[PDB]
Amino acid sequence: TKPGSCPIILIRCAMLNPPNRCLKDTDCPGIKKCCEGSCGMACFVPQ
Amino acid sequence: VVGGTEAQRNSWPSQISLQYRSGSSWAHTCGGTLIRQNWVMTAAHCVDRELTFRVVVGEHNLNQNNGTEQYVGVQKIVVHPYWNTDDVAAGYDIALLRLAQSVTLNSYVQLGVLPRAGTILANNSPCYITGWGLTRTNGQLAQTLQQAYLPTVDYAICSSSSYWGSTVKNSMVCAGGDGVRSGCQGDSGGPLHCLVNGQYAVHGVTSFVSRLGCNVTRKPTVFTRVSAYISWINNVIASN
Repeated sequence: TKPGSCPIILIRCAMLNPPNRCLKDTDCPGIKKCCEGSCGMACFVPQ
Repeated sequence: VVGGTEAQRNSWPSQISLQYRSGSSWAHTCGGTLIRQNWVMTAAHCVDRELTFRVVVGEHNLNQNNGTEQYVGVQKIVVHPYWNTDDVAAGYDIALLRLAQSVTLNSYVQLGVLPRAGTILANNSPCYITGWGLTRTNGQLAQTLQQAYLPTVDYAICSSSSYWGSTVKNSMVCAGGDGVRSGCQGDSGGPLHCLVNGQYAVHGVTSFVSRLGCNVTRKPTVFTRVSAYISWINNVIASN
């Protein structure tokens, strides 16, 4: 789906079911990486 | 709260339950602190979504009517202008909610006391985290308000590499990290109560925990240092 890797994020907001800002890498522009962020899924620059 | 005890029914009168409308039902989502009869302080990540919110004051047991509770709709949501939805490590994890109505203060419903702007707690100050959060990593939400003794880890220590290194900012407070006691999912946005010179004040807003677990040795619970936002707080309230 994506050529590269997602960054590891070692902090988690202390909330259950945080809001997702994407589901697929395709929900992300350019080097579109839908990844697991600090509080839900967000669009990262890969690795 | 992992490794706590159920709090006495009147121990933390400023503790609120922030809930969202979930079908026809309401779902407990975060903690908060009653700071004015019509204002509540929480985490930005808790109200930075398009949900219908309510606040419950004088709450003890989430599943039973204690008779001490008041339910109030949320009238205004004010998120810190520097808050970035994505980056909780960047800080500015704080929001103020204007209640639809002013609460009645009693034995069970009382205002939370904030610190003087800039107050910095020494290493190992006595604090208590409260909340209805998971009682174990990947466990279930507590039914009754829990509390756990969680002392401060000063910045110099917290930001050291065996702790949170560069993740923790001077605008945050770390407490715990003993691997036994800690905040956990559903505790976010609630208070960190500290005793300083014989007086309690609300010094933290629960923010985040480790990705490896809630209670992780040398991975303290991180909170937004309230004392750093007093002027922001002061202007919002004055004008909203």
